[PDB]
Amino acid sequence: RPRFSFSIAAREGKARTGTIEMKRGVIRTPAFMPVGTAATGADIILGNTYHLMLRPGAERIAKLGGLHSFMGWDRPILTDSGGYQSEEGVTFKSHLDGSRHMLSPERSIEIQHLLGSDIVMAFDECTPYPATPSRAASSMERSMRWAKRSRDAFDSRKEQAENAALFGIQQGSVFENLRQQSADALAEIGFDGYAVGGLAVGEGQDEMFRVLDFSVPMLPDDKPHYLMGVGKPDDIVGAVERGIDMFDCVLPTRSNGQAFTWDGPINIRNARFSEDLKPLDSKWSRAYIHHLIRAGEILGAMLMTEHNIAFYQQLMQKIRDSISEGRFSQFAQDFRARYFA
Amino acid sequence: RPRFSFSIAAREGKARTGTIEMKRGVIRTPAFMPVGTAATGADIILGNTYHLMLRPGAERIAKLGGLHSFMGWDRPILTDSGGYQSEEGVTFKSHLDGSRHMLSPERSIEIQHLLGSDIVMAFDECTPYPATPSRAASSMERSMRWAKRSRDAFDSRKEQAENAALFGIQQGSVFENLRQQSADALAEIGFDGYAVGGLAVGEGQDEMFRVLDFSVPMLPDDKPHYLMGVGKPDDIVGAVERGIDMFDCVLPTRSNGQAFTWDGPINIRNARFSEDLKPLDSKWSRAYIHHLIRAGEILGAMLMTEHNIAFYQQLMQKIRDSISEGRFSQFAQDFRARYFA
Ligand SMILES: [Zn+2]
Ligand SMILES: [Zn+2]
Repeated sequence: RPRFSFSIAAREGKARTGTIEMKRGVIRTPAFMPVGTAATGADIILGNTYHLMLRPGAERIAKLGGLHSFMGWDRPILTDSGGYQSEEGVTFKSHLDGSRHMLSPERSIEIQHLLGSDIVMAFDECTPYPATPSRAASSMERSMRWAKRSRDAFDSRKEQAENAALFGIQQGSVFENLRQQSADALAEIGFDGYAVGGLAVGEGQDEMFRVLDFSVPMLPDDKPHYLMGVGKPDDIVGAVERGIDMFDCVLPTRSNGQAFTWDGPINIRNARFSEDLKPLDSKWSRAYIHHLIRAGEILGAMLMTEHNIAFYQQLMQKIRDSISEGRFSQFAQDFRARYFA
Repeated sequence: RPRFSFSIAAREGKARTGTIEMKRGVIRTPAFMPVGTAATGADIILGNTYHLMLRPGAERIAKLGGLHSFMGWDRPILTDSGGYQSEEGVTFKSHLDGSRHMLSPERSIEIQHLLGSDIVMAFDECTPYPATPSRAASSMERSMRWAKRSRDAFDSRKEQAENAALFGIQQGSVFENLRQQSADALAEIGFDGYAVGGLAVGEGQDEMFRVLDFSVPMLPDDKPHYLMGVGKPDDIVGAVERGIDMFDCVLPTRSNGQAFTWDGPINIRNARFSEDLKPLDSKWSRAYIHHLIRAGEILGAMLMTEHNIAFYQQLMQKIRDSISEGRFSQFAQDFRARYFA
């Protein structure tokens, strides 16, 4: 396999389905990327850089052979840049041990190099919401300067440049002109993939979709589009309808008794499930999972998490199949009707 | 298969290895019986009657099809009697909902009937330690009267009498004459198996082994011997050396970062494991499990629990094989030398 190749196999409206080929495997898109520590299907997993920086540290991970060996996962891994202050970067103190840490585009790339990830994120600034036009512009402009520094740091590390891929992150808050300037700057630098940053930060689904409507077409069509921090199943479907190819979200693993189902989210702890013999996956019964989680049994939490990860992967498979078959619009309509019934 | 048949295949000293045949499966002995809710090898699992009485209640379990259907386990299940006050039984209030509950030999047998378990424990009184001779005698005498009531209640339930088995529980604290009276009373009533009760209640290993030395030979040789509440791996080995066939213990599942290994227990949270690439099972590394548990990841707890359950089952397999091969004394010596090194 090549270091990085993205190929679009089929399209319906703005939606696309295809593959990213990398040295460690093929990623089918649209893709959901689960947190790698969530459970023992997914073509790529996430490593949480911020956490790994603090425990056990990137140098220790490298000493143990890198994240692939450490976690027992031989397929692609994506890491964030750690930033989610000055022009140089950000400084912060660790609550775990008081140790001092600085983070900059250069240090972020080096941390991700030591972790050994396959998809490396440029170091950006996620602009808070809401933001004034002036503050969104200033933040986006800094992120673009940091994207160039990330590009140069990545290219100066031969093993990384030859074996990994680098994604740039579009910013600009909710402002069309700033999103355009950001897309132009990123395309001029040149990246393997393009993330839509700065969303899922409190703006709500209608506003997020509005921003995606104009923002995704500004990115290079022939490269993957990654919507960071999204999301709920209905967010994913609507974002695919708007041209997004890749997703990450803490929700399936964070979801406390919450299970995702084709009939919407449910809280399995609710007493209405205490005698419900229907399987959670529409074959442990809802009643048994309810019992385990109400009893505080770790098995219940593990089964819930596995159910949610599996639900998300079944959702992505149905999305990919329906786009490839030219019935994604109908799938999206049927999905929403049942999920929100 | 018959309702209940115990056959001894081989012996070494007081140690025995063999099989219990029941309608739902064969149990190889010496056997370790894990808690059924601990994870998704074991020939029999435990159902915790006291917990199930309170949530969701025995009647609700029966409405859901019994414990086998509820838990997805089609092999044998053992339940305790729930008692672990008057001559009639015990009264208590539920902390979960304030509901009132009484427990008696008759009600305990009926609860275990509703749960559908295959091995039913007689309803006894576990005498606290230490106990004076008079109090141990009074408690044991009550337990023997309750054992007869348990026998009669079990026999009056046709489905239970024809398909399940009933174990009696020897009491008598640390006193040889009371242990003898208890064994005689239980054998006169007649049970399918005999438990040694009243141990692992604070007396310490030397005293427990001392009591087992005289107590186990008092039970019928041709029936299984179940040591309740035991125990650590070294407790199991020494109890097998004294004629015990069956074990239950919350330790593998309770063990918080503790892993059982052939080199003794270890606490995987200790910093000395942060860079230790040796597998936990002497193939997740100790370093990765350490990381998961220090990060609070449920995956780490699940992997620890699965490791401990597997360790216990490997221990029991080695015990069974060594008795069958006539090398159990050597195994016990080698086990202790390495476990305590
Ligand atoms: Zn499922
Ligand atoms: Zn192991």
